[PDB]
Amino acid sequence: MPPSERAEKQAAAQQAVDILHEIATILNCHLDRRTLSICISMIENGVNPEALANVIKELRVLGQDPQQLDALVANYLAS
Amino acid sequence: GPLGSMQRINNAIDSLIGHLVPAAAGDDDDARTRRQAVFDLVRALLEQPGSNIPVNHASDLIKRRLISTNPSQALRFSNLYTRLLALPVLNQKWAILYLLHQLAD
Repeated sequence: MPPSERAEKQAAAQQAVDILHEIATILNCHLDRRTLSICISMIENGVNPEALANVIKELRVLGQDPQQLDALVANYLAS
Repeated sequence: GPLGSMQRINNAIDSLIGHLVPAAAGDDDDARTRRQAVFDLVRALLEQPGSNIPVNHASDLIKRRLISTNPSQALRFSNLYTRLLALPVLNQKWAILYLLHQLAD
């Protein structure tokens, strides 16, 4: 891929994040650009998007609920 | 599929865990044990088969959602969707929009 196309694709990637983050805001997804960009990367690498949405939901629960994080650890250690 | 991308996916998972689960982000033993437990959960979640998602499917779900929630920006979403489709980047636009629809609140 020649320099012009690489530069155009890098510029379009940035517009993609801008567009998708504005969509995410309209939908009230509570995603910041950092999390959105990570998700974009995983989805572009083949991750199932319904599973990734569950991942985001569960990580949010664990980050807000020390009871559930410690329960997760107890289940993990028991395996 | 994720075949051949396991390294880049796991690096992203590491980043997600540190960003979204602060108690799992530190350097002490307990935080690192929490990180491993969270990592194992994420891996299991991403293996789950999920539904038959069939594309205008996610965008149609988002539009019909936006007539109930928040009709003032339905047109704005439609213009954003059109712009996105024209970009010469991203091979899985349908799935990113599906992700947003699932997280919509």
